Amino acid sequence: SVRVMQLTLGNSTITTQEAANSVVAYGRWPEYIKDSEANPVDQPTEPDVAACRFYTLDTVTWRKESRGWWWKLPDALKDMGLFGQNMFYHYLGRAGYTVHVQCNASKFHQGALGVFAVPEMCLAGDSTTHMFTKYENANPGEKGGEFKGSFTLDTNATNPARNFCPVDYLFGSGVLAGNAFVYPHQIINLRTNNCATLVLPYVNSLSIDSMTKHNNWGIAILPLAPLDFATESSTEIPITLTIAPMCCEFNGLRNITVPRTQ
Amino acid sequence: QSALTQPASVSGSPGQSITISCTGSSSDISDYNYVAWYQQHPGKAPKLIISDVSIRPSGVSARFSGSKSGNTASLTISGLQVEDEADYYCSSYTSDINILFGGGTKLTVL
Amino acid sequence: GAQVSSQKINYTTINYYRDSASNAASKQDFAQDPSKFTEPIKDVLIKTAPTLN
Amino acid sequence: QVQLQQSGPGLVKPSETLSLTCAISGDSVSSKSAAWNWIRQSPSRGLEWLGRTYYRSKWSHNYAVSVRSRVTINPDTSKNQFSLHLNSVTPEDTAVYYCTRASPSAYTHGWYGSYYYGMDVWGQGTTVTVSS
Amino acid sequence: GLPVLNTPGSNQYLTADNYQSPCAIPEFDVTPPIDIPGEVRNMMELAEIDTMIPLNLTNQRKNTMDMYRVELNDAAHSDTPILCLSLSPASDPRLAHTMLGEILNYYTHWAGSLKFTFLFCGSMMATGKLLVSYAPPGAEAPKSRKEAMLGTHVIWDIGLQSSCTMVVPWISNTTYRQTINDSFTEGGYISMFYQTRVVVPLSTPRKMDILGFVSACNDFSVRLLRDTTHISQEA
Amino acid sequence: NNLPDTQSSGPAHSKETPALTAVETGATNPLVPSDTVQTRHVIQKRTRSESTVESFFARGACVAIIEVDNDAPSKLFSVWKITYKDTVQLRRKLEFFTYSRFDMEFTFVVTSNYTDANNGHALNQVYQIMYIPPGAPIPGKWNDYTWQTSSNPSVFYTYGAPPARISVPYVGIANAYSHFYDGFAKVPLAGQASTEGDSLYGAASLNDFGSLAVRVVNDHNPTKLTSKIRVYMKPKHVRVWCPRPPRAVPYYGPGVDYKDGLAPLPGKGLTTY
Ligand SMILES: CCCCCCCCCCCCCCCC(=O)O
Repeated sequence: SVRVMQLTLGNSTITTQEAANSVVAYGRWPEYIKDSEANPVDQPTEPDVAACRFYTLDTVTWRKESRGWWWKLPDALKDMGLFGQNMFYHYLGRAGYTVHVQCNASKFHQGALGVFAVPEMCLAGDSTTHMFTKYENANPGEKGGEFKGSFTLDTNATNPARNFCPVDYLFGSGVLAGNAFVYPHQIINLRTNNCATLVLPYVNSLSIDSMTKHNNWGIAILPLAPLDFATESSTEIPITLTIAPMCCEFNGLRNITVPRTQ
Repeated sequence: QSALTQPASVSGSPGQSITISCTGSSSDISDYNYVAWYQQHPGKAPKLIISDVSIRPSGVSARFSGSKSGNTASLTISGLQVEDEADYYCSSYTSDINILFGGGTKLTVL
Repeated sequence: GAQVSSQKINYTTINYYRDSASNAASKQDFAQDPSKFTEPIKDVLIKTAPTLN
Repeated sequence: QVQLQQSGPGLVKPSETLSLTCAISGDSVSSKSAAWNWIRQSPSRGLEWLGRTYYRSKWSHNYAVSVRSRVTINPDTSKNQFSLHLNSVTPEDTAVYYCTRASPSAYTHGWYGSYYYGMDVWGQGTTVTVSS
Repeated sequence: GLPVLNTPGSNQYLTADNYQSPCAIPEFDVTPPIDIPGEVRNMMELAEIDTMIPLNLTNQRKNTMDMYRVELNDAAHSDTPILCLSLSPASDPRLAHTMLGEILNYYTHWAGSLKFTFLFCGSMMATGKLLVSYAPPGAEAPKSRKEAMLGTHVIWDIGLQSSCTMVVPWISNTTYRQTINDSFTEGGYISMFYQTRVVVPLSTPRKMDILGFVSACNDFSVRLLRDTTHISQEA
Repeated sequence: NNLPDTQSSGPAHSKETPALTAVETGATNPLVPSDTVQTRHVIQKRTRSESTVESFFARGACVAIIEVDNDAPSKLFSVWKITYKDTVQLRRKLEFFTYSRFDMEFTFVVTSNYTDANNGHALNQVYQIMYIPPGAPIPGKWNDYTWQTSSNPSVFYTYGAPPARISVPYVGIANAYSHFYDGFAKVPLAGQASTEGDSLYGAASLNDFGSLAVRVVNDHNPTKLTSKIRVYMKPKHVRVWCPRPPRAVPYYGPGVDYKDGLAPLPGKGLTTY
């Protein structure tokens, strides 16, 4: 029944036997651009399976007092082979995404996690000056970041960090976390299931945009019920994440770009 | 701290045209046109010349004028004369309720 | 070129300015559908086409 | 037309308290369309801003972040004067000081009101010295 | 046939009128639209969604992530209540801050049915039964299983499926309600009680957590608009 | 627009249980009263007309307050930057959604008052308003040559007459308005220390919609007068495509920053009705 599924591409292979049903955002399936809604005029390119394959990200540890994690797209995939190479040569780009979270545990464990997907996911700063955050810290790459349990202002006016300071129960933007279930979501309970799956189309006010400047989709993870186990000493379990885009195309080829980093 | 930048010094001859620029970080100039200019003379208190980029108060000659937005504000002078020699400073007002001044420009003749 | 409609006994309406933004409002729509969870329609057999262009 | 005047001690010793008062002639301190600022100039550092105060249906204050806790400015309605107070005096305080006026720019709003870019009237400049 | 003669009450400005007006940019060019997901056309499409509830609300948990959770234990049986709520979405602090209450604060009248859901976050080996009750007004507030079991109630069994739902019917003496905590339009009470003690074997944590959700139904309606009090006008 | 009616149902006995489900799929069970309790035949007549977005936005609200004077020589003219972010009443409602599309309407109100009638009395007044698209020159004086308005639309209002009213179409350069933008206008490249590529987070286009200018036409009276102007706004023909949860803390700047008001929920017992 719905308890079993298969998804695997590109010379890898994994075992899965307890997935719940799938999710589609607003019931729309990704598609290419139609001739009646274009805006450029040059002939695009379509790598096809050269970029549409699963990629594996870094692993993290879940602890008792952990707060949460957050990532940005398509920033995280800038360094994955041909997709990253094309993302820098062409001026414009367009693509959807697919997500899959992996987590397993025993029967005597208990806990719960939430998955949320947010378009145009803005975040608050940490200083009096308005909108003073810097580029290099808002695009850290694959590692992502984590939420904080309290708000604190900086004092090093001479060498400000110019970084974020999200709060978990404010969702990082001054709104209640419980009301976030209006977004597409899935819930993982260690007693019933062991993975999650989602489908994400391209959402924006334009048919295509610059990938280096604007991020369409954001992802956040928040524990709802703390992890517990009869072991009185300590306990940790891993989390791994996978992503795969679909329907890629680009326009505006020129010399290569090389962004500044610190 | 972001601080405004000015050229060290400039000089010329009467009847020519002169240009000066003040530039700094984005947080100081890139927000709006909150820019003003001041002038000083040896032993004299500073005097206002231009406010709000291009608005000339009463008693200011049409020779002194300059304007731009973004990361730099330019001041341009026409019909240069000896008495035009002076010290020049750029200023700005930020959203953090603070006022900043540049490093200054030094032009003096004995 | 008048148009008539019920107040819920009819009423009358006239447009004077030949620009859409200058026109008044209307209340003519009630469509609604909240189902936004899942859809099965995906597959169509293209390569089995008996016709070519 | 409207003209300012400066007064107060010109010499200071380390660890003392320094206070200055500036006088307004031809205008009212309670003016609802004006503001008053304090500035100091030194060759080693150039121009820099300290603080200001104004009255809009109530008294209010604004101070620079770097010296916020060390500075205090108070008005005087009877004298049509406003006074400065500075503590923890040190040798670096040796510099010129002015009292000035600000006029309103024209873009309005933000926090309801208007913006005061800079200044138009300047005092003669009163010197303060720290020695011993 | 009316050059200079009298006219009735006119020349006033009313903020809810509807008239034609001239256009200041004639012969303008308009960008065409496109299709985008999520086109919304009625607000009730938002009330039919589940949402979390801050039940705990104690001084040591309010304004913290811990206030969304409740604790259960495997002690012996007792008839004491676990928690209580009053049906007053627009005035009760535990509901006024949800999406449903936030929308209702902009309206003055409402009517319809409501749904409540609960979720169990314990381990697989845990077992037990629970009871939920709803009692219309007009008498002493129930505080024991015997008094609650007379009114509407449902029996919930924990198993392979951990979620259950309870429905609040529309019973009222008026066609609408006031939303401002009035005695003449009270909505009733809600409660939960133990049915049997919880069973746990060895080598297992002895504490469990439970969560709740609230949602509207398909017959809900609202019929008058107003302003909110969460932030105010000034003179 | 009708609503569904309620049909009768009797008792039941089976293990067909629609009251059990799983929320992990992110779906809601569409339950109804008749599936769990006995019901009588009833016919509904209520409707959802007052819930549409068009009726939700069919109200005018204040946006800005402006001040100006009239004197011989204290400011004789003023400018305001067009934006809906300066007030919270309409901003909170608009932030319910991500993207929007609508036409817009305008209205103006004028007021005036004396400072002192000791010097004399003055005649009626006339006020001027002009619209400045982006890139146009800015007036430098109350009597500048720029007030000729050979191409820029302008409006004249007489004191004591009823308020003016204006309508405009959608003027976006994209396919819709955007209330959020998670990105930057510039990209910093190598070989650039501080001054290049530095831009603010969430920045919009180079220039959004320009500004407005105001002045009085009548020559100076021998005494000073004061006047104010207020603006009201009214959308129509609205559309939206994505929802969001509402704000819950005081606003601070155009962005989502916050530094105060972080304790809106009071205390209460767990077993109190
Ligand atoms: C180069 C940057 C491109 C940015 C995309 C263009 C859309 C943003 C510019 C207009 C600013 C929008 C201001 C709010 C709109 C409104 O609600 O009136």
